[PDB]
Amino acid sequence: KRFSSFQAAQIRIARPTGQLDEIIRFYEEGLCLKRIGEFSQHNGYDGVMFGLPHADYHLEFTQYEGGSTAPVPHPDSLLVFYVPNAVELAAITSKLKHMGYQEVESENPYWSNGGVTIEDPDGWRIVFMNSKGISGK
Amino acid sequence: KRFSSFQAAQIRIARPTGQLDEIIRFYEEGLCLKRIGEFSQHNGYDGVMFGLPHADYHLEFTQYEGGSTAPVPHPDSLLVFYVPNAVELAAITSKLKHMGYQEVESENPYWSNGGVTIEDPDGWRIVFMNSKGISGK
Repeated sequence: KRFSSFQAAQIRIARPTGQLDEIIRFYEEGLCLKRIGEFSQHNGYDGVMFGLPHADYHLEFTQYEGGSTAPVPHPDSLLVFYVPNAVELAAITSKLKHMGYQEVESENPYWSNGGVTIEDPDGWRIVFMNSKGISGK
Repeated sequence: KRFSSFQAAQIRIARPTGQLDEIIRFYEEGLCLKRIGEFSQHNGYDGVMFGLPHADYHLEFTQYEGGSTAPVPHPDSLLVFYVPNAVELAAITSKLKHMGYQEVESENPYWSNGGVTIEDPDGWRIVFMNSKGISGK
């Protein structure tokens, strides 16, 4: 995690929600991401942090006491997990659908080729692609 | 990157945009993130991938030929960079403001304590927090 312009100790993707319990069920019970942090009533906010898989890179979800909304869902706004082992991919996506989460048709037919898209409680597109990603070279 | 439910080879945060050139100026020229991939005219889409800082965790921005919009900006939707070295933090945020990007007042006064929020071309809140993040323990 040494960037060109600076040294980053950690990186966090923070998103708002109006249903933090639903979010927890999907991410903790569904994906089985480890809860690496949480806070109750801080400046009117409640939140939880999930490892991705650890603290270096993690997710944070927050809900405001006076009502909060999640980002407006965009079908092209994704969180992609490159899972080269097709058996594990099938297992996780199957568990999520059996828990009640919808598999949707990706906007780009590309992610449809060897990929499965499941919407999280707030419509964020969680993609599981059967590959190793990009080489970057 | 060994998750409980599966082995992830890579992780990608993909977001849509209607101004991919502006996005490139901010991320490549501004943040100086390395371009680890790109594609022209694939299923009507154009896109670019930026390391965070490498391929294991990276960002992808896509624009559709037939017009595309970026996610609806939410003031609580963040990308947080934990930069413990206050001098580097000051340097990067200063470069971005001098390039023309706006520093905004975070929703949560929390990120206001030792943190600087700059909006990217499409309103995503890029936060630079002067800390090491969460321990996770």
